Amino acid sequence: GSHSMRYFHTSVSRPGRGEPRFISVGYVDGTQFVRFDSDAASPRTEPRAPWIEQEGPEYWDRNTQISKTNTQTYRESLRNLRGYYNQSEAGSHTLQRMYGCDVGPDGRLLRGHDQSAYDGKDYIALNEDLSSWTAADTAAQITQRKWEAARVAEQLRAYLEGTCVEWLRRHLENGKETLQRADPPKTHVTHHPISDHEATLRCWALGFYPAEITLTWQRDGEDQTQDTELVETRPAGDRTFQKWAAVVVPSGEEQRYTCHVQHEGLPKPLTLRWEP
Amino acid sequence: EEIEITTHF
Amino acid sequence: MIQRTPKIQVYSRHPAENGKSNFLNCYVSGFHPSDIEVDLLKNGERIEKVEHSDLSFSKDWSFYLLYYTEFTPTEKDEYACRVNHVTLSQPKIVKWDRDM
Repeated sequence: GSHSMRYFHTSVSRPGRGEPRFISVGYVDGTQFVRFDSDAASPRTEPRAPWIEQEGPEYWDRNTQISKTNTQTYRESLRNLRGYYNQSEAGSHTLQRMYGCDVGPDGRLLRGHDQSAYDGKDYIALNEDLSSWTAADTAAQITQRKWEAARVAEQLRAYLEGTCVEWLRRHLENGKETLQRADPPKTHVTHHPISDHEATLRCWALGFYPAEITLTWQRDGEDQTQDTELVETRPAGDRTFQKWAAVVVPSGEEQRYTCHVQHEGLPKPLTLRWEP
Repeated sequence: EEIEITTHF
Repeated sequence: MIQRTPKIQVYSRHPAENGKSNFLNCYVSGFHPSDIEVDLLKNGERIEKVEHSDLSFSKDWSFYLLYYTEFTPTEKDEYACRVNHVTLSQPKIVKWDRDM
């Protein structure tokens, strides 16, 4: 299928409690493979998936130096942002950035990403052209002018079209037995009486990878989107994910309801019913 | 590999 | 500023079978800011040495964490997750229910 590398940067100021924590985590699709945390006793880029451990010391030293430098960079950026919004040195604030690349089944660049947010609100984003910016407000326009003067978009374009894709392809090969393996959901329907008048039918998808899935109920072949309770896809802790969808049905009408499942690991889409 | 950003916000 | 209160799900890694060791998960998501306090409870008391995932975030910038610990479900033992966040005036307790 298609694949992505993405890095997720979070920096959080905490006045009176030291300097802002910086954490970077790296993902290929739904699999975390590295972390860096300035609050670790000995901050270092560390492996978080088995396939990355074979990288040599040069990889770990170089990514650690980048993160130690980004740490100071994001701390100075937080000071600048506080000024751009006329905020007090009193409060805590958050700077988030995500960047990386998507490739298709042929390993070819689909698109690149570089987006930032301040206090949970979108702040500035590299456009899909990897050459121009979208700023959310007059503060982000200051950043945009600064990044235009320093040719940041050109640096990002070179990284995203080169380094990023080259390393994503490398990771996909080194971890092909997991990263390029789709695990299908194990599916079943349970029945939970509510009253004499109705019961819950719950359609389960367990143990699947990656997290992308479609899970719906139909009544007489008509989608029940508005009447379905659909929990967020949730991690099991063994790399796989879980999800369920539930509908409330009148007693005796259970056979009018069908659960439909689509996922990359399935030979074909599934249709399930309550089997009493 | 990560990218190194040296220009501040 | 604008803040977001956490979603909470409590569930097992594997299908619950009484007397069989398993893992108890508490998944908190959708929250901002990132500071959050999460406890796993066994019969109302705090389980020690709970582990958790590295802080990351979703496309909408909201944070998510997975807290987890080994546990052996039984018919009588009650399990739960207790969450506190700046958006909450009181800690939120969500009981583990093997049907969800």
